[PDB]
Amino acid sequence: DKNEGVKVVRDNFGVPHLYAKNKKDLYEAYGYVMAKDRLFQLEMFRRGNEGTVSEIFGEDYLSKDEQSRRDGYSNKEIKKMIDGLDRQPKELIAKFAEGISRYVNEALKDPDDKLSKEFHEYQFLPQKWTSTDVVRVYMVSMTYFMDNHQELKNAEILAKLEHEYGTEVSRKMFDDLVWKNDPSAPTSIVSE
Amino acid sequence: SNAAIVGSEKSATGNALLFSGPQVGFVAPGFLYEVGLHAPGFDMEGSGFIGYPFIMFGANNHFALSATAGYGNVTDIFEEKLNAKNSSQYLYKGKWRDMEKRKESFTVKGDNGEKKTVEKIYYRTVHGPVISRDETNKVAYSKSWSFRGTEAQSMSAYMKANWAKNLKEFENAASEYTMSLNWYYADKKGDIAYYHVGRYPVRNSKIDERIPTPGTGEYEWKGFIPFKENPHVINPKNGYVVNWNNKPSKEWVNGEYSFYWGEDNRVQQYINGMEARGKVTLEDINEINYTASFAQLRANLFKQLLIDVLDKNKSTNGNYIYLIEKLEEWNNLKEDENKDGYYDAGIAAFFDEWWNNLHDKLFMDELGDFYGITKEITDHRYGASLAYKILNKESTNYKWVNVDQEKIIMESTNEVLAKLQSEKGLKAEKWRMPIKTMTFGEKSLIGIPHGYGSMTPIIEMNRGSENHYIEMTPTGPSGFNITPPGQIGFVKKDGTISDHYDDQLVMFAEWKFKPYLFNKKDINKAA
Ligand SMILES: [Ca+2]
Ligand SMILES: [Ca+2]
Repeated sequence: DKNEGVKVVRDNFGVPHLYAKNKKDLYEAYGYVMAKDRLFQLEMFRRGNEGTVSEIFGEDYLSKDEQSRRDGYSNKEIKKMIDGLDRQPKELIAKFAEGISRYVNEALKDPDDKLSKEFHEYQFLPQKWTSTDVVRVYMVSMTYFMDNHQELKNAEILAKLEHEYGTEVSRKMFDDLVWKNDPSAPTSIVSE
Repeated sequence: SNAAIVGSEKSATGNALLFSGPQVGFVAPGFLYEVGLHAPGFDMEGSGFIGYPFIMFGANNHFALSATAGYGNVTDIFEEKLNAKNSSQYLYKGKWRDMEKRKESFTVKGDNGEKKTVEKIYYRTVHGPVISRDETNKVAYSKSWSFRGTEAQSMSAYMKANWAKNLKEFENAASEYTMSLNWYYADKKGDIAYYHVGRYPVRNSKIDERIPTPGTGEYEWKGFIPFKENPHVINPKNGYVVNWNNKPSKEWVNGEYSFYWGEDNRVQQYINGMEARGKVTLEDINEINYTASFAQLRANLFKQLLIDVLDKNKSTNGNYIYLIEKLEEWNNLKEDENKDGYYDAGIAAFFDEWWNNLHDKLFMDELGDFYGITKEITDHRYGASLAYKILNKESTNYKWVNVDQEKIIMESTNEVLAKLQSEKGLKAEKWRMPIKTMTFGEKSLIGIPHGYGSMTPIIEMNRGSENHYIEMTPTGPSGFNITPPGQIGFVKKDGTISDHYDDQLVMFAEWKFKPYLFNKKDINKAA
C-alpha cells in the first residue's frame, strides 16, 4: 500500500491507455494524464463551483460565482461528506487528486513548456488539488443538470396570464402550457 | 442527450448493442475526457465528463454503459412566509424560525487588473438556500435539492458502477446514485437494462408540483421513493430502449418540467428508426443518429397533418399539387449531402416558415405579449405537443382556435408560399437555405471560459457531444466512437495548440469514427 508503477500508452489520437498493478496507482495516473491534458480546463471548472472565476475574468462572472457559493458548500462541509464515503472510493479519489497535484508541481517547475498559455496570458498559477477539489469539479457540471427554478417561472407565467384573463381562463391555459399528464407522450419503457 | 441499448433478439449479430450521445455542448477543450483504465480484474475504456474519476460512456469487460442527463424533478422550490416584524424569520410549524446567515467574500479582477473584494450575505432556510424575495409581500423562496449533501456518495456510486462485474452489482450502484440521470446497460450475454436513477422525494399529494410549495411545514417531503419504484426495465419485450429527454414511463410524472415530455417528443425519431427496421446493427444506429442530427422535428408529425389538408383542397389551389409532391418526396430532414453551401430540400425551408407562421396563428393573440416566457413552451426545442393536439382535433383545457383547423393550415400555406414565390422563385430549388455552421467555443454549459475554443465552422447537428457504438461480443466490448474536438487541450505558451487539440473534428463532421480500443493487442498497434 505504498509502492507504485503505471505504464501509459498514447494512441494515434493521444488517448492515454493506463496499465497499473493496483487501483491506487491506476487512479493516481488517471488524475495525472488528465491534468497533463486539461490543466487549465480543470482549474477553471473547479473555480466555477468554488466561486472564484471573478479573480481571473472580472466582474462579468460575479453573479455566477455568487450563485455557486450561496447554493454550494464550504470546504469543511465537503471534507465532512468525503469522510462519509466507503474506504476504497475515498482513497482512490485522494490518489486522483494526488495525480493532478503531481502534474501541477511538474508544470510549475517547467512553466514555459508544461503550463498552458491561458495561465501565462491571465498570469496566475494553478493550485494543488485535494479530494475536495475533485468533488467540486464534479458538482460544477453534474449539478447544472438538476439545478433549476422552473417552478418560479411557472408561477410567473400563471400570474401574468391571471392579470390578463382572470383566474378561470388563466388556469386553463396554464394546464395546457404546463400540463399535468399528457397520456400520449412517447416513453422509453413500454414492454416489461 | 440521446442513447440506445438493444437486446440480443433485436440485434442482428445477436449480441447486445449500446449507443451513447450526451448533448453537453461543443467546446475546445471538449466537455469529455477519453481514457483507458486497466488493472488486475479491471479493464474499462471510455469517456466521462471532464473532472470525473470514472467512465460514463464506454464499457468494461462485462458490460457497456452510457448515461443521459435530462429534466427530472429533484429540485422543489418552497414559498416561505416571512415575519412582518423580522425579515429573517419565517413561519414553520406554528412558530417563527430564524434563517441561517452565511457571509461570503469574492475577489474580483476589476476593469483595472487590480484585485477587488465584494461582500455578500446569503440566507438558508430549513428547505435550503434562499434564492429570491418578494416585498409584496412578506414572502421568500428557497430551493430544495433532493440530493443535497449526497454528491460525494453519488461519485462513489458511479465509480462502483465502473467496478461492477454483473447486473446485480451495477444495479446496486444505481441504487446508491442520488441525482437525476438515466443509466443504460448492455451485457456480454445479450441482456440490456435501463434505470432512471436518482432519489426522488415523496411529495404531499395536496399541492401543485408545477409551482412552489408552501413552506409553512404542512406540505413537506416525507422520505424518498424506494429505488424499486423508479422507472426501469430489464430486457423489455420490444427488444430495445431509446431515449432523448422524454417521459421514462407512462406512470412517471415530472411536475415543473412536464412540457419537456409531450406527445410530440424528438425521441420519436429514434423509435421510428427502430420500428422501421427488424434486427439492427451499429451502423443502423449510426444511420438513425444521422436522421436525428438533421431531422426537421416538426415534420415528423405535422407534415402528415399538412399533406392531408392540402390533399382535401387539391382542386381549389393549383400550388397544392406541387407542395404535396415535394412534401411527400422530402425525407423530413435538412441535410447537405451534396456538400454544396445549401440544404438539399428547399421544401424544408417552406415547411420551416409554414410552422413559424402556423405557431403564431395559434398563440399570438392570447400569448403574444408573453412569448418571452411562454414561446419556449409552445415552440419547444423538443416538440410542439400543444400545437399538435390542437391541429390534431384533440381535446384541450382551453379553446385556443375559434375556427377550423384546415383553414389555418391553408392560411399558413398560402401566405408563406406567396412570400416565397415573389421573393425567391416559383420552384423549391430556389428556397434552399445556406447551411448553418457551429464552432467548438470557449464557454461551456456551466458558463465559464475554460480555454480558447475553435473557429473551425462545421455544420450544425442535433448530435451528442460524443458518440460510442459498442457491441458486446462474447470476447469483450467492440465497436467505434468519436470524442471531438480532441483529447489534449494544452496550448503552448507561444500559442501552438496540441497536435491532438482538434484532430477529431473533421471526422465528427464527416461522420467518420475511430475504432474503440479495449484489448492490449490493438492499443499497441495504434501507438
Ligand atoms: Ca420540483
Ligand atoms: Ca446541399
